[PDB]
Amino acid sequence: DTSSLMEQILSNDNLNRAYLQVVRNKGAEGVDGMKYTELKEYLAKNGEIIKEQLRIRKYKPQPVRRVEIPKPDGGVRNLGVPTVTDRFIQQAIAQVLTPIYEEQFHDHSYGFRPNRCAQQAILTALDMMNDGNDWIVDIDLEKFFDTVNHDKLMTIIGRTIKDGDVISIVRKYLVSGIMIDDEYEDSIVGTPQGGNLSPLLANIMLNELDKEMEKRGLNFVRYADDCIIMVGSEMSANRVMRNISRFIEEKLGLKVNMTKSKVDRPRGIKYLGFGFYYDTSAQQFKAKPHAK
Amino acid sequence: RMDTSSLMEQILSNDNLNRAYLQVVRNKGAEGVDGMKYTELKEYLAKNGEIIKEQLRIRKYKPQPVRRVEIPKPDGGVRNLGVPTVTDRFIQQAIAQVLTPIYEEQFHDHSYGFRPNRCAQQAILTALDMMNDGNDWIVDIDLEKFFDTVNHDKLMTIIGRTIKDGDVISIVRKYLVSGIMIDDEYEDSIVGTPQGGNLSPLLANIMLNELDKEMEKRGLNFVRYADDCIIMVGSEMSANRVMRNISRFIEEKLGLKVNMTKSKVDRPRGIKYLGFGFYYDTSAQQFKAKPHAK
Ligand SMILES: [K+]
Ligand SMILES: [K+]
Repeated sequence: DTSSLMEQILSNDNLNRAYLQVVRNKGAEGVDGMKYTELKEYLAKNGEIIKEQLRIRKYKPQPVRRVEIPKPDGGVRNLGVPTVTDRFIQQAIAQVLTPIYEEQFHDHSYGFRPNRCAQQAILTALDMMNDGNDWIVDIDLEKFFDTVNHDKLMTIIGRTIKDGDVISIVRKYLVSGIMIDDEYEDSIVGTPQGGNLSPLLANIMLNELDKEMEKRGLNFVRYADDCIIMVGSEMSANRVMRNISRFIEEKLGLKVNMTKSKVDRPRGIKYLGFGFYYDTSAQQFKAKPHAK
Repeated sequence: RMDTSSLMEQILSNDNLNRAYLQVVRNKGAEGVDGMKYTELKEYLAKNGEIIKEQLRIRKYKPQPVRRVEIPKPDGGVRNLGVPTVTDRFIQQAIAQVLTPIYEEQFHDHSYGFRPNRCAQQAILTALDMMNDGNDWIVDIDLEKFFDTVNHDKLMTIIGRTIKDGDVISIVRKYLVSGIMIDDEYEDSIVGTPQGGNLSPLLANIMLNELDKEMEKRGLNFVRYADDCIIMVGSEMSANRVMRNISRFIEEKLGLKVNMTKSKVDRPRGIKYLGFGFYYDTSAQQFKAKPHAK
């Protein structure tokens, strides 16, 4: 029964934990200019007003603040920073939804999940490669929150979450522009900015991909919207590339960049900041940070 | 549940030995001093497996010395490995398969090295949370290499508190003398199967678990990966106190060796740990980590 989750989200126990986490996470200000050091006093004054607005679906998230971060290669990393109030509410929601979805998620999904990290994905993939599955299908997706259809995503979420008050606020956060901090691509470890709820939502939809791959008996790892599939031959890899790309676009409504997607051997793959090499003493593929 | 006074027969069971064989073949690796390739182990065991089992039962099995192997590091320089023969990797794995589940239930949640489903990045994440809670004076004790310095009697005494099977104690001690060691390629940010590590890292964790318990008793915030520990403290004064107290415990109680010149108290930006450095992200107002220059 998921029809009455809002009061769990709004319980004093859950909100106190969310507050403490958000202040621990610090982070830049959102569009309202409020610093994380101001949240305590703000909630002392306005917390009951905010809870009331959420209960009646009259709370309006602020748009995320768009920040551009220079990349080492001359590109730009885009971040969407929620206000600290919205980080708090997002964290409160995620604390309740995370345990629900942890029961559904696949063991080879590693991104933005409790006690999981990029290095675990790498080690799982290496074990598959060293078992002979060293033709890699590297499907490149356009940014999840730039391309996902909100109606499709909310429909998937609603298969589990029956509480319409929670559905309503989650949709409003999609509209506000929440997104995935991709600094892990540069081998960075640490708290993502603006990531209390968006990565979970992406994992809910991409769990459908995990289930399709599992139905096909495929060897894969996934970290948010970045998946690699380990296959035993070039011919099979090309078939997998075609079949899974079609599934992603047709069933999930996401966009595959076919130019950036490729079939290659491990030495050609860059994944989660790592490259791969064959250790000729161990007789094993291994991984290490790729040049940036 | 197994009986810790009667573990040798569990180690030597068909099921355990088949699993150990499978894992050693999956791990591949270089040959030891006998020149035996991992693909030759099965035929060797078809002929000699029952002989080896019987030798182990009477404490007459003789481990071969590890082979010293020098290989390139990806970024320059050389890494030195001590490679057991594939037979010894097999027996080591068979022992470890029985000891690991016992010790996994004793170990501390902030120990991350050479343990199932754990990795260096988890240690980094835990440390970053401690740093960002204000514990940004880092006690960085540098230990000389564990297997170059550990006192065998002290180690076997600790093991024997749990493992009451004298035949297991006997073979573990012989593997110490054979030169088993810890592949340190994680220091270069490498992820993948270590060489020569089926038993040695577990033994190091058994001893260093004594340190973890002491640090936990003292309420300290730490992470540890094999013999590489950092401790996160709230002030320089407290860090100097922790440095003094914990270094003394390591040397006096565990008999390990601190390197005076390389142990220090520093802030995160001066720490290199498991291939990572630490930095202050000005936008996030937080410490984060990324691979340090190699
Ligand atoms: K990919
Ligand atoms: K250290």
